[PDB]
Amino acid sequence: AFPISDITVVSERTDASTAYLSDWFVVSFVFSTAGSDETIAGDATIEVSIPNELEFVQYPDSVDPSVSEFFTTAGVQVLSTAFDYDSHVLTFTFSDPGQVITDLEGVVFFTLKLSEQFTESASPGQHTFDFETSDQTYSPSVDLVALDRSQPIKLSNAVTGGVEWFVDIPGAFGDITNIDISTVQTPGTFDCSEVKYAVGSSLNEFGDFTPQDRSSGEWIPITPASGLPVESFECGDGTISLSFAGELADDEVLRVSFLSNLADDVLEVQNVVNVDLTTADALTSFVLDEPFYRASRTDTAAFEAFAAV
Amino acid sequence: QYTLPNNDPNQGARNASIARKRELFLYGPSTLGQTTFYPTGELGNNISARDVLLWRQDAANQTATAYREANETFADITSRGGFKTLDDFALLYNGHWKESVPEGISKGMLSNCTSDLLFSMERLSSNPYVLKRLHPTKDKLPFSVESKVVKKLTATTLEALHKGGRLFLVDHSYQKKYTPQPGRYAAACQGLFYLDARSNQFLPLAIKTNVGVDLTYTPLDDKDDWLLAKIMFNNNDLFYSQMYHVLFHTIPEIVHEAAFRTLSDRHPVMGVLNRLMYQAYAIRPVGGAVLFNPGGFWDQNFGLPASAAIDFPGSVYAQGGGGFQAGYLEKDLRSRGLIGEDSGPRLPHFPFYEDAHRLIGAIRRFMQAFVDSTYGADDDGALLRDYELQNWIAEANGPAQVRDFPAAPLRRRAQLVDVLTHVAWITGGAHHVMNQGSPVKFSGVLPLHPAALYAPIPTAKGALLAWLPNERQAVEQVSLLARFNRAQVGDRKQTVRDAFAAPDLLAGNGPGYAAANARFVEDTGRISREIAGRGFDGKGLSQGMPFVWTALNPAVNPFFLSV
Amino acid sequence: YTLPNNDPNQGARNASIARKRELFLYGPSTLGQTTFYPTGELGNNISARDVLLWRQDAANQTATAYREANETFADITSRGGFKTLDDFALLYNGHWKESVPEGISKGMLSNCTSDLLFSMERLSSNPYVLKRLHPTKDKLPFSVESKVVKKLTATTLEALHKGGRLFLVDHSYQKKYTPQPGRYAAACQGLFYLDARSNQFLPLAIKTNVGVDLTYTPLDDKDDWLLAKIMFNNNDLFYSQMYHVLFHTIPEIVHEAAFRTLSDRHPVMGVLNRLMYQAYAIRPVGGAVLFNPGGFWDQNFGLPASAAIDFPGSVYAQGGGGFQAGYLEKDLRSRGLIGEDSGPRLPHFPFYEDAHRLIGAIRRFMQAFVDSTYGGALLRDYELQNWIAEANGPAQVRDFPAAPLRRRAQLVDVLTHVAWITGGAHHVMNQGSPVKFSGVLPLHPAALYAPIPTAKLLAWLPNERQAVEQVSLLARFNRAQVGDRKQTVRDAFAAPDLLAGNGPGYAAANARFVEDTGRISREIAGRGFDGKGLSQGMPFVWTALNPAVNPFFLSV
Ligand SMILES: *[C@@H]1O[C@H](CO)[C@@H](O[C@@H]2O[C@H](CO)[C@@H](O[C@@H]3O[C@H](CO)[C@@H](O)[C@H](O)[C@H]3NC(C)=O)[C@H](O)[C@H]2NC(C)=O)[C@H](O)[C@H]1NC(C)=O
Ligand SMILES: *[C@@H]1O[C@H](CO)[C@@H](O)[C@H](O[C@@H]2O[C@H](CO)[C@@H](O)[C@H](O)[C@H]2NC(C)=O)[C@H]1NC(C)=O
Ligand SMILES: *[C@@H]1O[C@H](CO)[C@@H](O[C@@H]2O[C@H](CO)[C@@H](O)[C@H](O)[C@H]2NC(C)=O)[C@H](O)[C@H]1NC(C)=O
Ligand SMILES: *[C@@H]1O[C@H](CO)[C@@H](O[C@@H]2O[C@H](CO)[C@@H](O)[C@H](O)[C@H]2NC(C)=O)[C@H](O)[C@H]1NC(C)=O
Ligand SMILES: *[C@@H]1O[C@H](CO)[C@@H](O[C@@H]2O[C@H](CO)[C@@H](O)[C@H](O)[C@H]2NC(C)=O)[C@H](O)[C@H]1NC(C)=O
Ligand SMILES: *[C@@H]1O[C@H](CO)[C@@H](O)[C@H](O)[C@H]1NC(C)=O
Ligand SMILES: *[C@@H]1O[C@H](CO)[C@@H](O)[C@H](O)[C@H]1NC(C)=O
Ligand SMILES: *[C@@H]1O[C@H](CO)[C@@H](O)[C@H](O)[C@H]1NC(C)=O
Ligand SMILES: *[C@@H]1O[C@H](CO)[C@@H](O)[C@H](O)[C@H]1NC(C)=O
Ligand SMILES: *[C@@H]1O[C@H](CO)[C@@H](O)[C@H](O)[C@H]1NC(C)=O
Ligand SMILES: [Mn+2]
Ligand SMILES: [Mn+2]
Repeated sequence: AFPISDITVVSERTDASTAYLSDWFVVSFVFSTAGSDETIAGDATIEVSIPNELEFVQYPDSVDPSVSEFFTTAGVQVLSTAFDYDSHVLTFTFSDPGQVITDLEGVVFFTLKLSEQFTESASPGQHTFDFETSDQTYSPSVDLVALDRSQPIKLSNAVTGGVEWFVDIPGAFGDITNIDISTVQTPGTFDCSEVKYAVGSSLNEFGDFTPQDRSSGEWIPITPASGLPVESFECGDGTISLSFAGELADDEVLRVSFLSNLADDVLEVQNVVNVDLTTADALTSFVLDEPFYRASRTDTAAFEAFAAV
Repeated sequence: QYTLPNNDPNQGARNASIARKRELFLYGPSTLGQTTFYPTGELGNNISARDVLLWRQDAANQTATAYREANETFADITSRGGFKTLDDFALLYNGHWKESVPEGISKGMLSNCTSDLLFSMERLSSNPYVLKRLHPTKDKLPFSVESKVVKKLTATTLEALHKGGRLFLVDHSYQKKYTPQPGRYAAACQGLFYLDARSNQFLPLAIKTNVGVDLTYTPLDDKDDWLLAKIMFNNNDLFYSQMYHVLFHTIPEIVHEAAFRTLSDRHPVMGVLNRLMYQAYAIRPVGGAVLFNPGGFWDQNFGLPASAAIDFPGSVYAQGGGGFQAGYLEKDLRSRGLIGEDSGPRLPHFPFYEDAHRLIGAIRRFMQAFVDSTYGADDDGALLRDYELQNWIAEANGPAQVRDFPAAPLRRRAQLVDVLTHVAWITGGAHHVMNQGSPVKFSGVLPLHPAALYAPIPTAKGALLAWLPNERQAVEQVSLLARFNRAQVGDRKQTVRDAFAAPDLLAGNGPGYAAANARFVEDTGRISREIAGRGFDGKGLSQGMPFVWTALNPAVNPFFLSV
Repeated sequence: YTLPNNDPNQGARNASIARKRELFLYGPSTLGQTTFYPTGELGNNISARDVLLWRQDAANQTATAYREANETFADITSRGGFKTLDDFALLYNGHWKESVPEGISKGMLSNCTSDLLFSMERLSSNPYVLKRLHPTKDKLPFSVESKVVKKLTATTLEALHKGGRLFLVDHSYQKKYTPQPGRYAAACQGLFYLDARSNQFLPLAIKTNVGVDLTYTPLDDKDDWLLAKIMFNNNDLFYSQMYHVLFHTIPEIVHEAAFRTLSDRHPVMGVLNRLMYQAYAIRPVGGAVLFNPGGFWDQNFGLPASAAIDFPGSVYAQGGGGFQAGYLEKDLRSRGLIGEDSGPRLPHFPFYEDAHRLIGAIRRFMQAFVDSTYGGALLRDYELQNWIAEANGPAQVRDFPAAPLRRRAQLVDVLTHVAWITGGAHHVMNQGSPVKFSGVLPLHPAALYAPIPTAKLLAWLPNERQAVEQVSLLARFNRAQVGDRKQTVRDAFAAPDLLAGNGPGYAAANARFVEDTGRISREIAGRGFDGKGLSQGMPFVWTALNPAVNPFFLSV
């Protein structure tokens, strides 16, 4: 596996071993030299299998995110990568003709999602991913945690458009009497005809629920004409303001959904959601700035040390 | 013990008892005005007399107490020399009525009484049933104002405020039809209100008396003229709230009459309706004998005679008012244009709607669980095959002559849940906003809210204690309104939180009933802690108002129509 | 003030009476079903004026009584409340000093177990219900074990009956009524006899006429007999208060007929207006705060106000309330209490003694007044004859002298009776008599708070707050202000406008009356217990007809 010294997996959301089933997982391939192997590179290939539960995410439909060249911070070509989607093997191929590499320090990472097949039947929590090389197996571990129901959270869902945002307000926080929400995002355009909310009390083992369309709740559209619990509702192209007054039960979750249509040439979206909760006996504010990503991503400026003969 | 008729072995005997109730509990003429049938017959008179007895025993303590604390109040005022200025009216309240009105009168109602924001916000809290938004094209401006005044007051015009859906109207001009008692005077005010874009506040614009020379006042008039205009409007609004709420008494009564004639006494819905209509059949007899009789308490204290007071709810009913479904919370407010962005902007603060929305939510949750527990499913054949329920609906729509009641046959649980929610909401919520402790705490607090005016309506712009009651008359107003309150509801376990907690209903209805009851007790515990904890923020406002309003506190109100 | 006979402005004088007759009308009876009450614009205006005067004249007493009630309750609770029956003295010792200045009756508390006090009350503090049993026209009410009768009386029921010595108070009509929830009541009949051995009027038996229908005697256990007396006094208090409604409503209708026929400058109308001062307040005020649902009657009495209001109308519907039937001697000898035709004489009839003195003074004044006014001239006073005809016709007055009124003695009779009611008969039943005699706890409770026994006692009597509330109401029936306001019976006819407006004979008569009632009032104010602990032959000092204490008008 040399010069691979380690293969790590963390959640892009938390930057740690705790993750949602919906998270981007940073799969990092650490490259180091501290013995004195020669690494037969360039010409040399390193094959690493990716477990079937991980998947590359393609956007646009025609671009393979696993195919890239990687450089030093100074710009020197080091290797290129390609993934076999039939055998699930990632190949690193150095770009240095019959020319021994003496030093190699860097990290190649990709962002993967968990497959549907795995997440339908997954259960919390700890899950290990098996990466096979030729002389070693790497088995980093991640805890598949249920939704955080102790504060307002934010969730992304890619759709044909297409981001559907979810803002969940847990009644198990207050005491909750008033809810204020505002979102700003660039470059998307909010569909003001598609703001809705639901209140559910069930929750599955991952803390989630699926509201039914007109137990789990029912999706209720939000228009100018709507009355309480809606206290106020402004929707512009880049911003939405929303307020709620009502009794959120201890076992209930309020879920607000707002759609954002995207241009086809958009790959990334900045989004913040400020949530202010009023609770009897004060005012607690939250900021939720997690971005939205459409494809598996990497960083080509990956290597800090590199030298050949 | 309470069951449906669907699978009852003794169904023929159950039918027989209903048929015998129908021979002895009859629809009689409307009393206390001309609205709704009042029960007569041997059984209807027995029920009427039982309720009057219960009411008699339940009024003694509060009446004696109120007279004692009125006598003390008057001794104090008299000893301090009486009223020399409008501020001495606070002597009427400070330190007094501690037993009659334990919660005291509205925090901020005396300190901030001249506030225009407090005068406009009352139409969205203390008496929220009269205000109505002006449609930009389907309604015309009621009266005109000098556009220079309108421009300096609102920074815009009546035309633009109208087209923008920012003008609201209170129309008490129908009281022009009545003549005050001698030595008493009264106007027929129309109040124009607007939503101000500069401050995002619902505010007073103009007041037109519609009597005499018919002046129009504005907050740009002299201080005493504008203050007196607000006092005249509050007089008309007090008359309105007290006499329109007769319908909050008589629409439930008629719905319960139709039910009693059709549902078995062992029907679970009959038991909950009986619980909510506790003592209800006392209000028309008692009111006719001591309140609206010649020289009764109304005549003693209010400006318009009892004959005019009694004529008003019959006139409303004759013009088509008092529909049952028409009165559902959102249906009513939407018909008046007060919910959402309705041909205009959204009201930033509607405290009655917010408190009402919470409480009705708790009641509706309970009623939903109660109906599901009785009929056993999810959001309906068991309802369709309950011939007693279907008879109730046919009876309501037919012989009982109930207006705007869901048509028979009743096919959806949601309909029954609407009916039961609306009844509980009237007896434990809507009534207590208009009547109960609300006049003494908010609607009839002196000096801004006098039951009668004691000096003639001005004919020019010049002006004061002369329109207001004297010390004895003021004590007598506070003493009557204190007698509409019931300080003992708490210790009697007759509060809105105990509405469904009657031991016989918990013993005879089934586990689902008791689980819905416990959830209702906890929900109204949350709501009552929220309301009792209310106080002023950093701008001196509570729910956007210069006074603390608590009329819908379920820990304070009774669950039934107690006065 | 002037007769129409020789009035120069007789035409305008008639015209004012036409106007009054058009605006002051007979309306439906209030406060029960007895007698018309005035409607019309002028009647509404007089009603409202009297109600306002009444409220103004009630302020002092009600405020005083409220604060004294709070004092009494604080002290009783701090002294540990009622443990013994003797603890009810806490209710009165050192309280109610301004609202009841004369105090409550001497001896009513110390001698409360006395059978002579209990029986002698029917001949003083409420003399309107006792009735002698005629030997052959009236039957015995119930049985009493002959053993008990012989041990008690040394004789037999039949011997007492035949010798005219059995007397009865029958309250069993109240069995028609159902007490308020949590309160109880009997329908008692009391049998009393004139003991020939000791020459005393004494109790013999009490029968509750409810439940198992027990009969108590003074030979029963101490608490059983005592509770019997308590139940009887409770019925008797109901009767006195509710039957005295007729003392209001019959004078009212006489004065309504008079107001529709006599000129305001007629001398009889000036005297009638003085006696009926504030009178039209009593039915509206009583309707609004006494007998309204949840008012002071409901708060205090065992029977609800609906049954209370029913009682005078029931009395009336059976021929009670006759004007002439109420004349003192006619009534007392209709009931066999006076007159040697009826049987052995009562050795002590305090009410008849004080009433005979007081009615003597009133009648002497009225006879001097009629003589001053008239001198023939009676029959030519067509306003007077209109009053008599009106009272017998439209006003529907019951047992009024028939028109035409011919003898002066008939007019003297009318005016004497009216004055006797507003200055005397009312105050025996109402005014301060309930708080001083008729409703003194623990012997005279407004309600019973325990079920009537079914076999042979704080559980029946009110608790601390309820006792204080009873003395508070009854103390608010008093008017401690009547002396300082110069409104006593001695001041009855000494109004300035009357003295000045009538004539010298009037003022002479008035000075005579002031002399007489001064004598009467000193006589009654000097009373006390003699060598055998008796006043007027009773174990307590009864003063309810004192002219220097009573008002001259139907004040509450
Ligand atoms: C208690 O009173 C109920 C209301 O009056 C009765 O309900 C009636 O019961 C009838 C028999 O069950 C129903 O008869 C229907 O019509 C004909 C009759 O000629 C039958 O053949 C039908 O099969 C029958 N069922 C149908 C059409 O589904 C009545 O329709 C029904 N009326 C109402 C208003 O529901 C109860 O029967 C009565 N119970 C007893 C024990 O007497
Ligand atoms: C009535 O109330 C007044 C004060 O409001 C009080 O002074 C009265 O007491 C009497 O007042 C008389 C003065 O008009 C005085 O002469 C008399 O001595 C006095 N008596 C007492 C016991 O205080 C109150 N009671 C009345 C007028 O009887
Ligand atoms: C009149 O009503 C008041 C208010 O309900 C009663 O006072 C309450 O009495 C109960 C009985 O034990 C106490 O538990 C409460 O603490 C009291 N509350 C207050 C605010 O004092 C009073 O007892 C009633 N009076 C009568 C005669 O029933
Ligand atoms: C309405 O009245 C309330 C109470 O009288 C006002 O609140 C007070 O404001 C003063 C000065 O702003 C403070 O010093 C007090 O501490 C406040 N009292 C409370 C209980 O908070 C309030 O300012 C008034 N509102 C308006 C708009 O005038
Ligand atoms: C005032 O009223 C009387 C009663 O109507 C008027 O007339 C006399 O009435 C008596 C009855 O007592 C008749 O017998 C007489 O015939 C009437 N007198 C006549 C007709 O002259 C009396 O006239 C009236 N006073 C005035 C000035 O008209
Ligand atoms: C009405 O009440 C009376 C007295 O309680 C009773 O005798 C009668 O049977 C009752 N009638 C009914 C309940 O129909
Ligand atoms: C004092 O109480 C009496 C009843 O006891 C009542 O009639 C009177 O109106 C009260 N006084 C005042 C000033 O309200
Ligand atoms: C009744 O009182 C009113 C008000 O003082 C007065 O205007 C009217 O003239 C009075 N009516 C009579 C008949 O005196
Ligand atoms: C006055 O007395 C009543 C009972 O008579 C009592 O409940 C109340 O607390 C008292 N008020 C004061 C201020 O002492
Ligand atoms: C009545 O009471 C008085 C005063 O307490 C006492 O002097 C007298 O002896 C008593 N009379 C009788 C007959 O007990
Ligand atoms: Mn009411
Ligand atoms: Mn009286």
